[PDB]
Amino acid sequence: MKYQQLENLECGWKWAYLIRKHQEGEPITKYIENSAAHAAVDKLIKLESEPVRVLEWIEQHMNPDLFNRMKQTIRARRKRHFNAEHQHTRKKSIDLDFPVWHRLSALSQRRGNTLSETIVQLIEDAERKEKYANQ
Amino acid sequence: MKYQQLENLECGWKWAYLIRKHQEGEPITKYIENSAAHAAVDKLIKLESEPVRVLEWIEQHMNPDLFNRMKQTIRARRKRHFNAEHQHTRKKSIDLDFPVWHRLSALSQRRGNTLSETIVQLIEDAERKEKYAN
Amino acid sequence: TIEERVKKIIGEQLGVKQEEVTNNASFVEDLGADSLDTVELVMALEEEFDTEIPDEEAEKITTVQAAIDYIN
Amino acid sequence: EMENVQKKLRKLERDYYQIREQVVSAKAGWCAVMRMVKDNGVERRLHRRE
Amino acid sequence: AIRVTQSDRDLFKHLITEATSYVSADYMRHANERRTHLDEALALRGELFG
DNA sequence: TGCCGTTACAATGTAACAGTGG
DNA sequence: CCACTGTTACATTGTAACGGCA
Ligand SMILES: *P(=O)(O)OCC(C)(C)[C@@H](O)C(=O)NCCC(=O)NCCS
Repeated sequence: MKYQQLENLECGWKWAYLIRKHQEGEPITKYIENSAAHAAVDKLIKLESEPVRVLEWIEQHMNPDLFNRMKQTIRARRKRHFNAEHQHTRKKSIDLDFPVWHRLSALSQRRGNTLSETIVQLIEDAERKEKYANQ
Repeated sequence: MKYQQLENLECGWKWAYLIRKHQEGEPITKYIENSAAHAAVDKLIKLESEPVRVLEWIEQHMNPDLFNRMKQTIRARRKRHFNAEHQHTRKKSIDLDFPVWHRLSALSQRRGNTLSETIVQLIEDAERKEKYAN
Repeated sequence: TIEERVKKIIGEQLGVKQEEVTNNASFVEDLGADSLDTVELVMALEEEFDTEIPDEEAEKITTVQAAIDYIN
Repeated sequence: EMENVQKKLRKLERDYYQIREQVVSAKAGWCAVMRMVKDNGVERRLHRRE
Repeated sequence: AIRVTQSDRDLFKHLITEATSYVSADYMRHANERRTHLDEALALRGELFG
C-alpha cells in the first residue's frame, strides 16, 4: 500500500460516482424491476450526508457490472489527489496529431519505455547537442 | 468558414450542453427570481427535439455571460466532429510528467513551434543523428 | 516592472502591506522577516527573475533598497 | 569529459530549481492564508502547537 | 426555552471543535513539510554552487 | 470588431500492464 | 493463485487565448 486510504474521503468519492452514473442514465442498481431500483436510488440519495452507509448501499444494491470500474476510478482518483500536492508529481495532458503520435508510439514501443521516458531521451539528446555546442 | 454547420446537429448539441449545465447547477437563464428561471428551464426541458425553437429559446432567456463559453464549446464540438472521421485528422491525447512537459514547453516557446511541430523536428533530428552515427 | 515586481514579491512572501514596503524598509526590523522568512524572500526573488546570487552577496542584502540594487 | 560532468551539474540544477519553486509556492500560500486569517482565528485556535 | 438553549449550545460546541480539529491538523502538517523541504533545499543549493 | 479555426491545457473515466503481499 | 494497488496510455468534454478574415 503506498497511498494512505481515508475512509470518509473514499466513501464520498464513491457516493459522488454513483450519483453521477445514475444521473447519466446508467443502471447502477442490480434490480430489473423499476420500483425497487427507484427505491434503492432514493435511499442512496438520502445517503448523501452519510458516506459511511454508502458502502452498505453498494453491497446491497450496486450493479455487479460496476465493481471493476468502481475500483479503477477511485484508485485513480486517489493517486491523482495525492500527486496533486506538489507540481513535480503532477501530470500534464497534451494532445498530439495522429502522424506525430504514431511515430512517437512506434519509437517508444521500439525502445520499450514509456512515452515520458522516450521524450526524456529525445530531449536529452537534443540538449546534449546544445551542450556540446555551448561547452 | 471551413466546416459547414448543420442546424439539426448543432441545435441538439446546444440543447445537450444547456441541459448538462443546468444539471451541473449553472444558472442557464438571466432571471434571478427562481420561479422564472424554473419556468424557462422547464420550457427548455420540454423543448427537446426542436432546433428552430431551441435557438429562439437561447435568444430569449439565455444567461448573458454564458454566450461566449457556449459559442466556443460548439466551435470545438464542430471541429472535433468533422475531424473524427479520418484517422490522420484525429488527435491523440497523452499525459506527460511535469518535468518532461516543462522542458518540452520551454523548447516549444523558445523556437516558436507547437508541441507537435517541436516533437516532429526533434524526432527528425534524432533520426538524422542515428544516420550520422550509422 | 522590476521596481514593483520586487514589492510584489516582498509583500506576498512576507505578508506585509504594499504601503509598508518602501525603498528603505529593512526586512528584519520594518517588515519583521526573520532568518527563514528572509531566506524564503531571497529564494522568491531568485525565482521571479530566473537568476542566481552568491551566498555572501545575497546575505549582504538586508533592505528593499539593497534588494533592488542587486536586482537592477 | 567536462561536458559529461556538466550534465550531472544540470541534473542537480533542475532538482534544486524544483525544490526551490516548491518551497517558494508553499511560503506564498502560507503568507496568503495568514493574511486571510486577520479575523483573529489564528493566534491560538488555528495554531494548536500540541 | 431550556431545550432550545441546550440545543444551541451543543451545536455551537460541536461545530467549533470539529472545525478547529479539521483545519489545524492540515495547517500544522503543511507547516512541518514546509520546514522539511526548506531544510532539504539548502543542502542542494550549497552543493550546486561549488 | 465578432465569428471561426486552432492550440494547450484541466478533470474525470477506463482499459491494460506490473507489482505486492496474503 | 488470488486479490488489491500503482502506473501509463489513452478518450471525452470544456475553456481561455491567439490569430486569420469579412
Ligand atoms: P535562521 O536563524 O533560522 O537561520 C537560517 C540559516 C541562515 C541558518 C539557513 O537559512 C542557512 O543559511 N543555512 C545554511 C548555512 C550555510 O551557509 N551552509 C553551507 C551550505 S549547506
